Amino acid sequence: YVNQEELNYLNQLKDIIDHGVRKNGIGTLSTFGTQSRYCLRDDIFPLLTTKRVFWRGVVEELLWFISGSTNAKQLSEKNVNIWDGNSSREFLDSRGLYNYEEGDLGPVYGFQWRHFGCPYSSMTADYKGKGYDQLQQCIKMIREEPESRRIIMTAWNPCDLEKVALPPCHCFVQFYVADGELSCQMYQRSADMGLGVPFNIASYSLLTRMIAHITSLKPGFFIHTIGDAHVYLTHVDALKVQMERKPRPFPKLKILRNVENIDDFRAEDFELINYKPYPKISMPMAV
Amino acid sequence: YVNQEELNYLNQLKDIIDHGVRKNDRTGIGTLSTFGTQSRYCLRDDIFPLLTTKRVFWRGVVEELLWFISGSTNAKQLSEKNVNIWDGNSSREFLDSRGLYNYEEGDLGPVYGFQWRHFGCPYSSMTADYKGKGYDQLQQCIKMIREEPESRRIIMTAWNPCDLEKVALPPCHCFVQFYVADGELSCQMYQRSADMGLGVPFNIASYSLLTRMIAHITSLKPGFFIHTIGDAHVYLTHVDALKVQMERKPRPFPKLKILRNVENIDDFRAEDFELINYKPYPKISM
Ligand SMILES: *[C@H]1C/C(=N\O)NC(=O)N1[C@H]1C[C@H](O)[C@@H](COP(=O)(O)O)O1
Ligand SMILES: *[C@H]1C/C(=N\O)NC(=O)N1[C@H]1C[C@H](O)[C@@H](COP(=O)(O)O)O1
Repeated sequence: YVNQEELNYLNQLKDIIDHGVRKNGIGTLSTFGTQSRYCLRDDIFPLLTTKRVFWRGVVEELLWFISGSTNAKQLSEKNVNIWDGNSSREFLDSRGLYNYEEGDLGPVYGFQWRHFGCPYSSMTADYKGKGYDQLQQCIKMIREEPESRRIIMTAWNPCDLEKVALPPCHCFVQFYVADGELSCQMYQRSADMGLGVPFNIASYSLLTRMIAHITSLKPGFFIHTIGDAHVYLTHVDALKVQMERKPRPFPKLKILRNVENIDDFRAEDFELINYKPYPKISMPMAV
Repeated sequence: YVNQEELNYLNQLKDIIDHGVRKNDRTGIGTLSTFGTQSRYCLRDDIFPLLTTKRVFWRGVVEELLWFISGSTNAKQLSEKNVNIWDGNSSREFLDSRGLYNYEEGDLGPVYGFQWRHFGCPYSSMTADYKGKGYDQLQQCIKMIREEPESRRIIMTAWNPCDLEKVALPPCHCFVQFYVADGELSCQMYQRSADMGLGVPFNIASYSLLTRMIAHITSLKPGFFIHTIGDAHVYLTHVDALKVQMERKPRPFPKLKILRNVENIDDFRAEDFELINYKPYPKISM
């Protein structure tokens, strides 16, 4: 067996490492404009196998996004620390966000998805009923106008850029319905191919499965489009090791309950079948 | 001589026509469709991707883009330059069908130009004074290209869900990112909905021209235009005409020369652009 989708990812890593352009004083190798397709049919789920992906973090982060939260403490208290570095006192101060409490990411993903256009005050404020709920509107359009070419969720509001700890990387999403199947395309302005991309593929494939479930559709495809696709120079050796590994079949993902609505999912609803990755890679310095 | 980038476009037409999904659509005409495509067009050596297997309305590309840049949403300003491409979506009849009863004819609502130059400003009408209002994304992108060319955040969006009830037609070409490496400016545009027959050739030219303009004013060389599409479709009414086009071996693209030094994006004029050796096959109307 050969996992063509994962091999394609490894081939894109190889193209960046061997032929990418240096961009900086910390350095990357970079290319601009890539696209990959991941088949979600038969419940196959594109969780990469050549290096273990932090699946628990994928699930918890996505449920947190869906809830509309921008409070990284809520995620950290669930033992997922991936947003703690971008919401520390030191990082916030470095962005000039001196009045934000630690944990306040500003109006990032969850807020844009559920409350677009609402003025942001802080992560603890009530936003219920405020702003444009793009996530619910997309679900509505999938069900009411599946032919639509306008089923869009944006995370990009230039008016909010001064208020965010980090501008959203995964910033534009479109859904599509054909032949009883739901597909999703996500546009990512900036992608760390080594650490971010595998996690991000899983996040949006999971979102697609969740929405397909509550819209009574079968899963189609996840299409990942990238602007600046890059690898950090310090990671090149670890990625060279990873590229020598043989991808295994992807796992399957099952949803174990008839879930009521997009806000009703729980971590325990998701079963990953036969996920057998290689271990995470750590390369000691030698020079 | 053969043109590989145009051959790729023709191959995409063939795949949609032979294998696309039949969709009903907003217009009621019906389409063959695929979801998720990407193509790259090289802008090096002044080569300019104006398709050759049919004539593209170049004068309309230029005038429409200068109009976008100005921030205008008044289709009468284009129509008065004998560019009628937005007249159908801004007639009294169409505006009334969208519930836009108080718009004067010509008012497209807060579409491309308004979003590029005035994002977030409440829209009233096409004739209101928006000078200095909203977020000038176009000028901010140019500033970032000049001052922080390595940035991974050089973005212009045309999508504001809060404005969707005010527009005649929601923007099709709706997200743009710029990128600088090795002294070359590239641009990727995301198009949620692409009429492969009529729209796409025009849209490729529009964003390639914008990339050339911005490279020129920032003293960069042009790199690539990357076109990413959501719903790429062919209207059933277009299939026969597109079958004529797919039988043609594309010719090499023209070159585009910019004829004077221009320092600000708002300073370009139509006569600054010279299209060299554009040699299209006989026109195909749809
Ligand atoms: C941004 C965040 C993400 N998911 O939330 N995925 C990513 O891969 N990233 C990476 C891209 C880049 O290396 C860095 C963001 O820095 P810039 O804002 O300068 O692009 O994080
Ligand atoms: C929208 C406008 C454009 N340039 O201005 N390019 C395009 O190709 N279009 C096409 C896409 C589609 O056929 C139609 C818009 O209808 P929807 O809003 O229903 O997608 O125009």
